[PDB]
Amino acid sequence: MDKMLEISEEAITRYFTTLSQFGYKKYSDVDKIIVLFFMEEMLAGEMSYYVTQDDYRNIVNALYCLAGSTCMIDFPMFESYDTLVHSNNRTFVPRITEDSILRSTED
Amino acid sequence: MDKMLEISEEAITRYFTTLSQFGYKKYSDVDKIIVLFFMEEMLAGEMSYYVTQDDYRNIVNALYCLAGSTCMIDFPMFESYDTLVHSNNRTFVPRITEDSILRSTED
Amino acid sequence: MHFNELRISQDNRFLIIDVSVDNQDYFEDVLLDSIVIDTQDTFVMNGPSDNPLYIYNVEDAYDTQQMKNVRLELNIQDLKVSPCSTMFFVYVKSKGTPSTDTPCGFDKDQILGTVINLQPIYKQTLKYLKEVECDCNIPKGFIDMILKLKAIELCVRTGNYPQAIKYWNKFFIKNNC
Amino acid sequence: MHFNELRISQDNRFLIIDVSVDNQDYFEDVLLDSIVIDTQDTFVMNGPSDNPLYIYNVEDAYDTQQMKNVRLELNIQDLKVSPCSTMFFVYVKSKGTPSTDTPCGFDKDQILGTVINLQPIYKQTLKYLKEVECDCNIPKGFIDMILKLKAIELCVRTGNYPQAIKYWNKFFIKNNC
Amino acid sequence: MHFNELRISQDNRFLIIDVSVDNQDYFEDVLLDSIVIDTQDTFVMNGPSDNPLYIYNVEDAYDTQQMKNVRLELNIQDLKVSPCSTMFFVYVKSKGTPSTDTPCGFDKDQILGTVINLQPIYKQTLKYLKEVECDCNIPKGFIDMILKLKAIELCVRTGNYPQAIKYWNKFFIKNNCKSPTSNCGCYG
Amino acid sequence: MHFNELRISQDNRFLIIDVSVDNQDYFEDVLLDSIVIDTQDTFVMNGPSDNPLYIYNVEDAYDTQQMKNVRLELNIQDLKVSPCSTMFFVYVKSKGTPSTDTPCGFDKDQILGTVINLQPIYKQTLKYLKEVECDCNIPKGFIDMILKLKAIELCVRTGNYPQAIKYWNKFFIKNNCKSPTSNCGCYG
Amino acid sequence: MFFTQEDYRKIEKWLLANS
Amino acid sequence: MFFTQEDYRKIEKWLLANS
Amino acid sequence: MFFTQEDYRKIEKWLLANSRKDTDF
Amino acid sequence: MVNNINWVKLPVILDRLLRHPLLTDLNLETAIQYTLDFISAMGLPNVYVDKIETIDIKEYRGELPCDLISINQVRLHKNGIALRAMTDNFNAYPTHGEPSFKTQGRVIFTSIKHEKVDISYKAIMLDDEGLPLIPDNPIFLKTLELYIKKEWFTILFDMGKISPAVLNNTQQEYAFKAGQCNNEFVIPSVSEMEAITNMWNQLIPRVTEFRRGFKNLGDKEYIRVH
Amino acid sequence: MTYNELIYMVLDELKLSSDDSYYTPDHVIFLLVKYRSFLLKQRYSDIKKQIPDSDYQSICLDLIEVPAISGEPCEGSSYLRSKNKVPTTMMIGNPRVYPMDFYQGEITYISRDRMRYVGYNKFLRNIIYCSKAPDGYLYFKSWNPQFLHLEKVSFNAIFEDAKEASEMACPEENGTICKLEDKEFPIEDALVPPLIELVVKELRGPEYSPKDEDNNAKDDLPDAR
Repeated sequence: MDKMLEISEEAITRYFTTLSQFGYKKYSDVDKIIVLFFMEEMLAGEMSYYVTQDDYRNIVNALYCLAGSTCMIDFPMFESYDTLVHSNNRTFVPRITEDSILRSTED
Repeated sequence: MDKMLEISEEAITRYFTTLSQFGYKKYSDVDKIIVLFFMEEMLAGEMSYYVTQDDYRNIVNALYCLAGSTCMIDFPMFESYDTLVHSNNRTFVPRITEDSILRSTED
Repeated sequence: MHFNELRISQDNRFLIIDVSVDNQDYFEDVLLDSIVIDTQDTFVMNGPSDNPLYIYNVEDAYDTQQMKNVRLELNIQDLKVSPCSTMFFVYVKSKGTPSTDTPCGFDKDQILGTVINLQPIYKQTLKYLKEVECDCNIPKGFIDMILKLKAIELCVRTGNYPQAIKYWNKFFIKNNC
Repeated sequence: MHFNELRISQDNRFLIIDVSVDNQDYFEDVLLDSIVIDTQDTFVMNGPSDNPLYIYNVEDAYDTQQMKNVRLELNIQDLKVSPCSTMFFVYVKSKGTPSTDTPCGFDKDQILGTVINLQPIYKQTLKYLKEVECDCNIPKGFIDMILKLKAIELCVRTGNYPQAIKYWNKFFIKNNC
Repeated sequence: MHFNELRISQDNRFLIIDVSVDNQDYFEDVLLDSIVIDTQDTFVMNGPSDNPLYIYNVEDAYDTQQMKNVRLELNIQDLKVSPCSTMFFVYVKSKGTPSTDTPCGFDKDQILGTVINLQPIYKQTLKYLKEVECDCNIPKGFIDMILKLKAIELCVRTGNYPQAIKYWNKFFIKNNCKSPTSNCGCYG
Repeated sequence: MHFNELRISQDNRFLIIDVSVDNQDYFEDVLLDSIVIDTQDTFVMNGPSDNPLYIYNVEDAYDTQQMKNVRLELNIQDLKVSPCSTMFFVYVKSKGTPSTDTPCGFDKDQILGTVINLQPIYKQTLKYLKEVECDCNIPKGFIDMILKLKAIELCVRTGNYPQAIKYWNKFFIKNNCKSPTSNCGCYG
Repeated sequence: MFFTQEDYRKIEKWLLANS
Repeated sequence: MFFTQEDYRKIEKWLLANS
Repeated sequence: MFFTQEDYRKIEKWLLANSRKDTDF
Repeated sequence: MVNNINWVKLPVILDRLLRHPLLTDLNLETAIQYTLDFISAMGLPNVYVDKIETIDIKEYRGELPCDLISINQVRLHKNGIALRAMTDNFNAYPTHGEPSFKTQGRVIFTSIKHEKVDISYKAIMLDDEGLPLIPDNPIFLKTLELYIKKEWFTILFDMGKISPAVLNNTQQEYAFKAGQCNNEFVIPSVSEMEAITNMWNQLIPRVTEFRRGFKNLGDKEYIRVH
Repeated sequence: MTYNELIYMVLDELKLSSDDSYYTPDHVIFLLVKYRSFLLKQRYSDIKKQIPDSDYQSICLDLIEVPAISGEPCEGSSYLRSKNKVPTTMMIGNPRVYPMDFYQGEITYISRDRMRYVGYNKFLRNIIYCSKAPDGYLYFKSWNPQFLHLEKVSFNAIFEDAKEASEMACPEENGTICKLEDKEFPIEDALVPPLIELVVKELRGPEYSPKDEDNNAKDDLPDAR
């Protein structure tokens, strides 16, 4: 992936920063961290050859339950240029005021 | 429109001015603001091509429920010279004390 | 442009429209184009709606100063609308281009004039006065009617015609004349 | 590369894709390769999934600047998917090698464009506005729908497409258009 | 002699004046002498003040129906006064003698007409407009704004101009509006 | 004349500008004069400031469609400003005269376009994203972030640039991001 | 200014009528 | 709306700018 | 009845859906 | 209840409390807490808003509305038959009757797998701000005033800033007005006594108004003449 | 009355008129400000009484968003706090932070210990809570993200040190009063004679006491020098 590594490293650095500032962090969130880096080592090891694309879908959709669950884990950002409603930059260029048998025309 | 833009900008500037003076504004009015600029972006975007005149009537009459609802949104003013009862500036100009077969006459 | 008179005739049978173009030296090229009548059901913000009540074209009547003044007397019963409970909206348009020395803001091609029948309001006021004659007490409904009329006037003068329609339909719709 | 237009046609019968390659002086060697359509059921993170909805190869259509611009109008009913309740994912790929003077980050061979039908959202907004016209109260479901749409927009713009699928399936799946 | 069109343009630029002599057949020899524009701050009980805001002698023009009808479109920025927080008094002076046998009281050489900008007042009234809808409560703000405007109206139409300024200063002197954009806008 | 592509690259390296004159047949004689890049700290109400961040005269190049379309890809490190805590104002000056009969308001020699980095704002909004799921509670943080961004948006599209900086300084001046790695990375 | 569907229908019909 | 004739001239004029 | 560039953009965007190029016959 | 529950905003109580110079450090923040405490301690059912809201049962479990405080009834949507309290200790647990329900948190445990159930519940009337909205009954208002005064004086007495006699008087007055307020909201009106009368006199007793939504509880029992 | 009137009443009753006096007006300001709090505690801590408006002062604060501990993601939600350190209020009156309108707003001044735990009640999630941290600053806390837009507040209370709170008053209509002596002293007129006689008794004895008045590398006080 190269990104599960980043998410896990960020998560545990936040974990130990919290344990440095305070002396406690919820074990319900340590559980999320344990699941997270267990998955990271699972997918970056000798057991990644058992994964189909259906398994990949399920693994990703199960990992995003951990996304905003705690402050250690964040929603990843990917490099995206899309949106639900796109912009239309097409231009209208008719030919000498012409039209077809039913409708207009352009170049 | 060019006016929904003005109403929305005024509304949110009043919103953040209130959040600057006080540290609170009713969420029942934040709801009105959310509806207002959602409509503004709806009508000034790619989804304005689905609007009939009946839909326009309904949208306008639903937006004017928000008019005096809160202090952020005001009643818009348009450039008008009418009234319910108009003035009659017509002048009476009879012709050499004449009348028709039943009634008076003028020029 | 402007309205000379704009009222429903006293016999509740005609809707009188009398339009003229303003007399300034820089509106000689400006004429009158058309008259479009709308009601509280078909009214829309952006200009006259589609499927209006009554469209009129001025070229048809005349065969150039004649086209700078227009008068109409529309039999309301021919329009298939109630003269008692209808709010006519009269748009007028100018088929012209004013001079280049026009002051800013005066080059407005369209105008609008709202019309209601004042007879039912007069009768309602007479009823309330007759009730006032008994025991010299002002009904609260009478003050309510006065202030609701003032609200509709403010809505008309500020250009907020839809809320005026809501007030008219909700408060003054049931009228006897 | 980039998208010229990417929408479902207003008649809810075609899915319009219009792709072009960017016009910089260092993308002359870059062309278009293929168009792969995926839905919310078959979508995967690492590129187009196996068994996609619709695979298109650009060489077949043309017989070199022609291959730098491609337009499609796919009849959605031929794709055997619902135009109302489907989230198409449109991948495009470039069969080319940009120049050596390409600035860092601009040599991205693949792009992605998410498509939804906006008609059901429009109708839902109209219903909620009609309910608002009664007693001038904003339904909480209307604010919920607005903010859920904003959540899906943020998920799309940040590249987190699976949680957008969860939100779409859970909140906007039942749509009438 | 009477006023045809007396208003401030809704774009807050022009104080529009359009005065014309009556069309009756005793008002031939009477012409228009001058037009004096005066404000609430420089008002005097009788006639225009000795320090007016603007003077316009009609006879400094073509020298007859052009004299009998006059129109001014003064830019308010040039006058250096606020279009909205100002109340103008337009005095029109006549030049000539009405021929005899006219009923007395019609041969008034001078008229006065007061001008105010009602747009800020309508802005202020729209705030309390919605109180009319709600029942069980008196629309106190709506009633108050109606009475405030009607006070200036009646005090003007009765000739009680001093109390008209007292009410104007008390109520509407602090009126605010968008000043006109000196660079004109494109529209039509 | 209009903007074709106005953005900051998501790798936080390049302020991308792509401006081109309108293709209508009155805009032949009008060319591009210069491009002036200005920041929130050096903004002036009218026209570019006398101390801009970057100036680019178009005519210092080949001397016609090359003039009518211009593209810049400025490295933000060279400008010595933060890609994320900065709001850029791109002024484009035209050189020429549009031939007559064009509708007025289209012959605007100058345009302005504001640029911000939305990636830190999306990072901040993703924190409150999950509040949308939970019912029985208002998603107050999500709503607050939406309104914060929409404020800068509307204040930009209305021309209210000063209040746009006030909101920018209040909300998003403390935005943080990973600075671009000067040594380019291997990928494709 | 705002256009509805009917406005576009009128504009396109009138364009085609004179072409 | 109620389009005037001159408005249709305006629309065709602006469309043929890109002639 | 003045039209801005944006209104003309909406007109172009509506008309483009109806017209097609030489290749599309 | 004889009188009607006309709603007024919470600072109506602060208008009245702050008449006392010793209660001038009270706030809306304190009034909210003590008002909710008073509302619960009195337990008057006329102060709550009656609502009906349908939900789905996935498998012996259903999601409960957000504003729910107490349930009047639960019934099946398709039949209308009401549900009773669940006495079973292994409801949806299998091994190797009539419908009932049980509610603890945001979850309602029914004995049915997949059906829609209608819940008639009571909530709090809220303000334009998300705050409690209190009756304007001057008996209710005086009793809530005396409740807050009693709590404030109890704190100040724990400090020793009030005399014991002053607290004793406050407690006596609050107790009497609490009893009076209890009787005000509970004693039936004339229409409620007609319903109670039609419930009381049956030659043929009616003992199955739980099955319906107690719709026919106050219906008069007619005997034909023979 | 102003600081000047009280200071010079004390100085004149002590007759400390000459510029060559051991006890300057600074001693008088210090003693007056301390005896004011002494008297205000003795009067209004035994049992609860009405506090007059004279004992109160409005200090005038600018708020800034600060992290809970540092800029870390998991260090908790941020607070607003006053830019400058705030005086300690005495626990006898009606402390109140208000948003430039005393008759409006609901910002609650509570204890440090209480503010660790506030807002959990669902109907109390929109109340802004205030307390002076041991840092010396006034911290603000709320569960409503809107509170972080708050820019300015006024804090009206019986502050424990009148000088500190007088240095931080809001601007008057005319403008700021640079000299503390020209400002108003925060005490009721009924407690002014007690305060004056306590300060005069404090400084009467020391006024006439001897000094180590010879410069001889020696302590000269045992000899009443």
